Amino acid sequence: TPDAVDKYLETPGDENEHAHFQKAKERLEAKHRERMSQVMREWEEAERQAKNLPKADKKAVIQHFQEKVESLEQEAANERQQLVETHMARVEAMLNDRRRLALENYITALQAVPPRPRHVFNMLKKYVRAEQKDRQHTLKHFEHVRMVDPKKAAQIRSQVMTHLRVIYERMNQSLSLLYNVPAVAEEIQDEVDELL
Amino acid sequence: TPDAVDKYLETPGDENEHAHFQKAKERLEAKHRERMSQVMREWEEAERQAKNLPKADKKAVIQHFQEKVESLEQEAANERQQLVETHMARVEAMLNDRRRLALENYITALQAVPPRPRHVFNMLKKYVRAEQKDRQHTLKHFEHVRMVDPKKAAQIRSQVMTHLRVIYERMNQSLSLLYNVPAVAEEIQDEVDELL
Repeated sequence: TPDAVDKYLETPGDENEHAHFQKAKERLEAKHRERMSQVMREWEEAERQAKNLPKADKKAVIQHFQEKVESLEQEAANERQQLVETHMARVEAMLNDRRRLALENYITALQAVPPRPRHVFNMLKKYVRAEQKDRQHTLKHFEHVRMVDPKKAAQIRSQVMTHLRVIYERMNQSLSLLYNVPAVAEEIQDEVDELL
Repeated sequence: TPDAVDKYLETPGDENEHAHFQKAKERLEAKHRERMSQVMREWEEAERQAKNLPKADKKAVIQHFQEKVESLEQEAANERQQLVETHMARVEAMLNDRRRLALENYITALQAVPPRPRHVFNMLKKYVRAEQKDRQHTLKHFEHVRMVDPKKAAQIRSQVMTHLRVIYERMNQSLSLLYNVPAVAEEIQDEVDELL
């Protein structure tokens, strides 16, 4: 019952996550090797048997396993891609809260009446950092559309490239925040471009 | 000059192989991360700059990097698939010699005038084993057509599924060899089916 994928998909948010993901891929792959060998041994028994038969039957037999194999190897390719895509999403969620928490701070510092320039930066590097870690991870996801099957792969790529463009704009929007507090801007500026 | 892929492709047959392959994937991936970050940092500088410009320019800029990224991530996906496919071939070569050497023996034993049944099996398990290890590895290759891009992926699958069918027939042909020496067949038979 609790299938490798079923389990993973049912125990989310996890703090240990990465473990689940590896335990997941490692456990699914194992089982796969099982069924795969079960079908391959099976295929032989079928050949040796039907051997003293017509080309029509021998051949037809081969067209059975050839197809049962293509059938499982596919479902298998999908279960994996199921794991990756879920995981990939759960990390995104994490990285996103981090992006959020750093910004709620950068805004916190930005608003202090005696705008301690030194602080703005402190809280901003943490924002720009997270944003960057997200930038990076979104890319990792893009590249993980390797098994590219339907147009789902092209659809995802578009969803990835799309969020990738947001990440940027939303940071530049966050950076435009300095203009409203035209002061800390100078003490921070030249330093800002350095991080960039 | 000696590109990660260039090097790998130029130092074959290797006995250490696996090392080359890992050193290869590890070194290509590293460099990739480099160019990728170079383009991502670059993209920002371009945004912050062109920011105080029209939607036409800002947007167009984004259409530059969006495309330069898709451009590199692809070439990158191809260089990798280049490594895998080469490696995958070189292993096949290896496993194939093993398939050969075991058969030259199984035939050697099969031909001894005083057909020592006990030996035929000894040399045959080694054949059927190799053949099986090949069976397995061909499958690993099939599943490694994950990045599926053009119809190259479908073309390869067909080449894989094709060799997969040969592996079988050629073993059953090798097994049919027992019939010509109708003797060792009985002492070996029931035992034969057990390995199967």
